[PDB]
Amino acid sequence: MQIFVKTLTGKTITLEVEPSDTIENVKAKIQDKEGIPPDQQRLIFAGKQLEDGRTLSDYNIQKESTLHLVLRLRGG
Amino acid sequence: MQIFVKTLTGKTITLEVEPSDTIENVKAKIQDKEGIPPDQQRLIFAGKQLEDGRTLSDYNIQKESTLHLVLRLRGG
Ligand SMILES: [Mg+2]
Repeated sequence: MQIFVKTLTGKTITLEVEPSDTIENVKAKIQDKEGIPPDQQRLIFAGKQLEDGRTLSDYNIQKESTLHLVLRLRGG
Repeated sequence: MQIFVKTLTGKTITLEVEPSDTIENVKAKIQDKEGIPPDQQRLIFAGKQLEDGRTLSDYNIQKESTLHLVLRLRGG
């Protein structure tokens, strides 16, 4: 299924995922498409900062959902 | 000046800081007192995930302010 990722500059990424993908898998796919290290990615959805070991289905991320991606150089 | 840090278990940390301290300095002080690596710390205040290179004064963190600390193993 297709999901989207929006960035702070207004850009949209499209990803091919499954509900059983983990957030780790999703960040890895963003690295595959756009070269961003997973450790620099914060994915945010429905008011929650997403955890790498949980799945898309855990967060009710569905076909056509849009995640918010914020990049970071250090933790915070 | 004195600020406080609240955790998800309900515990309170007390820190001695200055408005010109960076968030990096604050996380380093939490490591000094409690041994938590800065890379595992997320400090959250007034609806903002705080950035390591900004100062307490940038976020209007004041005497008696309480930050929210959420620990993470991987970026998320
Ligand atoms: Mg130290």
